[PDB]
Order: sequence, then C-alpha cells, then structure tokens
Amino acid sequence: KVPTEDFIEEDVGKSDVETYSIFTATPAGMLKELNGDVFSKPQFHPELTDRYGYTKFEVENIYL
Amino acid sequence: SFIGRTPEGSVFGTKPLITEGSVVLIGFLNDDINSPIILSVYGDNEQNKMINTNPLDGGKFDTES
Amino acid sequence: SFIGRTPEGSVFGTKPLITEGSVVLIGFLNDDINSPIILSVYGDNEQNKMINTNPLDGGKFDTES
Amino acid sequence: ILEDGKGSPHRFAGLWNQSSDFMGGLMGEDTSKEL
Amino acid sequence: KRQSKRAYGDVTIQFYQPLDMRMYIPAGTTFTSTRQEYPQQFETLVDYYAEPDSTEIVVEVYCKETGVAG
Repeated sequence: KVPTEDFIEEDVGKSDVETYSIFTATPAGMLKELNGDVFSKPQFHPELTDRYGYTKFEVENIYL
Repeated sequence: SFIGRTPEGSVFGTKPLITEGSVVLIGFLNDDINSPIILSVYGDNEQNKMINTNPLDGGKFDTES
Repeated sequence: SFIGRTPEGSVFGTKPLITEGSVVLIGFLNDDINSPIILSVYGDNEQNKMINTNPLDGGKFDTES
Repeated sequence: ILEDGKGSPHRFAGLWNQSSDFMGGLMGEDTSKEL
Repeated sequence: KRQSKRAYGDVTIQFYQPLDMRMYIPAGTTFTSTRQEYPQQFETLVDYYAEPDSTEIVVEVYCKETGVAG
C-alpha cells in the first residue's frame, strides 16, 4: 500500500505502442511445417482484428 | 550437375529432373528479396523413409557389418 | 538429386551416399540457430588430390590439349 | 620514472611474459577422464 | 531415525552392433525417462567398463530425488 501523501510527482497514462491481435508460441526453429508435423495454432478475437488486422506476435520456445 | 562449352563451341551440360510439389531451399542474392535462386531439393521424412531399403536404425559407418 | 511423385501416386527419388566424418556446409533457416540444413558436401584437399588423375597443374579449359 | 623515458617499472609485471599454451582439461573436460 | 532413502535399480544398455573396443562409462552419467508423467532423473555412482565383443551390459542407477517418485 501507498497513499497519495507520499507522491512527489507522477507521469502515468495509456499508450497504444504495443498492439497485437494474433498470438502464438511456435516450437523450436528445427521443426518446420513442410517437413514435419503441425507448426503453429494461433489465437485471435473476431472483434479485435477489425481495428488491427492480422497483427501477429510470434515467440519461439526452446522447451517445445 | 555441370554445364559448359567445348573449344569447338558446342555447348554441353545436364538437365536434372524437376518435380512439382517438392520442397526446395532458396537463397536470395545479397539478402535482397525478389531475387531467388534454388540451392537444392530436400524430400520429406516420409518420402526419404519410403525410398530407402536400409533396415538399420543407426550405427557408426566404420563398422564392417 | 531429385525426388517427386508420379501421377499414379508412386513416389520416386534418390538416396545419395552418406559418409561419416565428411565436411558438410550448413545454412540455418532465417539465420536462426538450432535449425540446420546441409547444403552440400566438400572434401579435403588431400582427398581431392588423391581421387583425381589429372597431371596438369593448370591451364585454360579452352585449350585442346 | 623520468630517466630516459623509463616509465613505471611496474608496467612490465610478472604476468607480462609468464604464460602457457591454451588447451582443455581446465574445467569440465577432465572430470570424465578420472579413470 | 533413518532419513529419506534413495531409489535405485538396474538398467540394460543396448548397442546397434556388437562392441569392438573397450569403452568407458564414468560415474554420474544421467538417465532420464521420456514419459511426461515421470520426469525424475537418475545417475550412476560407480564406473563400469564394457568388455570387447559385447552386446549388452547391466549397470546400477541411483535416483537423485528420494521418496515415492523413485
């Protein structure tokens, strides 16, 4: 906890710098769709993609 | 495989077989898009497994057997 | 060398010889590590010198001799 | 030291020339070879 | 009172072809189960030597974790 009594200055607000619609966690780069099993299975929201269409966010996990 | 011209002038070379639907590795010139060259052709794991008759799962190549 | 499938459906291709201890050039996909593909196989200078019978040290290929 | 541009004698410390060739067996390599 | 007791047993090593040279197996070599339900690891404590012209060998493995998971 902290009340406003301890606040000297503040600079906080919203920001649209980070904006993605499609999210996925692909496996390691060794596996590939053409010469292997399924490569990815992303997820999205039908209303979100209208404002930002097909904005992908890919992350490679070494564990998988 | 190889291509060239003889001293007489006649051209010689090879026309390796080309197949539709095969997977080919590509390397762009100067890492510039819209300039592909095929490096080689690589088959699927199932296709490679089908076109070989070696029953051994593994082992060093130096073994006589 | 080449691989594909016929209209009937039967698969065809080649299984070029593989040797242990040979030097192979590798190119990673998208310059991402942990995804190698062998481009070709290159032999040592001594091995190349041993498996050729050309005594000429050099010269232009266009010469008849 | 100012004489003839001698500089600091401590510049050429004991580790300046004393060294040895670099090879393995210093960490992790030698643990499996203790036959 | 006796503390937690380590789990241990024996495993069989299978070679592709019969062995030609006397190989060496230093202690502490890890063994892991590919099954997701049993991710516990195992390790050796005593070295073992494979005799020439062999096909299989039995060695002891000691579980790092102690309890029911072993």
